[PDB]
Amino acid sequence: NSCKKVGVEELINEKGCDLMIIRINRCRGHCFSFTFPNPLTKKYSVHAKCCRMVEWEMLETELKCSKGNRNLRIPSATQCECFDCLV
Amino acid sequence: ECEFAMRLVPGFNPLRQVDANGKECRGNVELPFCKGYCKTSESGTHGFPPRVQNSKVCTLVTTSTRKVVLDDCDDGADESVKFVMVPHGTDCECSAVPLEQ
Repeated sequence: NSCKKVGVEELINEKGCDLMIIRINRCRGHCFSFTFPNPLTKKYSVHAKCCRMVEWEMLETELKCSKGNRNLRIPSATQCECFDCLV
Repeated sequence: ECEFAMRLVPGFNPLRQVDANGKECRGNVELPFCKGYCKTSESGTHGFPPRVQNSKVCTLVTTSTRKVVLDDCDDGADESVKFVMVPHGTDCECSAVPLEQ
């Protein structure tokens, strides 16, 4: 189990607005999981971990467009961990 | 990345099936069992939904179906409870389909 925080530079290059570089965080990694076809329930019996961000921070900004500046919102990770995929 | 094995599950060690008239057939049933560490990720994104999940679990690659017979049967049991239909394959892959249902 290894779920790590990874920094991401992201370029916004939309026609009309000023380019803008945004530095955020995402979670990436490998967690354990197993699954078998339960025919008694006729469904998949799943017991799975997934690399997810437990806590995050919103990241707002102004995109300087020629026809009206916009306000953008992005989540950025603060703690990455192997947790339930469905929660 | 993933791993395949035929295993015995609590409910199927052994499996019991009861018909009308109360006649029961029991018997162990091996199940295809996929397990491993899939590469997963969660990232913040613009707009809605604000989050993106590359979530994946080790799932069986279904290539056929197996009809397993329960041996230990009560006298005069119906045939419908003497068999079980199980999806069967040979390899496991990282897939998100089990999470959907």
